[PDB]
Amino acid sequence: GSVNFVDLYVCMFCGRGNNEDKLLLCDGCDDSYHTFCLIPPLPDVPKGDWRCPKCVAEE
Amino acid sequence: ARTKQTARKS
Ligand SMILES: [Zn+2]
Ligand SMILES: [Zn+2]
Repeated sequence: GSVNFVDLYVCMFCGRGNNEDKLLLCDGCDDSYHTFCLIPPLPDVPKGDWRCPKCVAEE
Repeated sequence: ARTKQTARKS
């Protein structure tokens, strides 16, 4: 949406001045999750379809 | 995956 509200995406507690580059936002529950903080057994920056363990859990 | 790096257009 608007880039003005892009800084509101920071990992739960974690995410300040850190790995923010590898930071993901899961469409639907999309506030924040670092690829190694809480993601599938796959911690990498994905290059395909992204969704968190919980959202993939109910499709 | 959408990242902080991508989302922003600098
Ligand atoms: Zn984190
Ligand atoms: Zn999700």
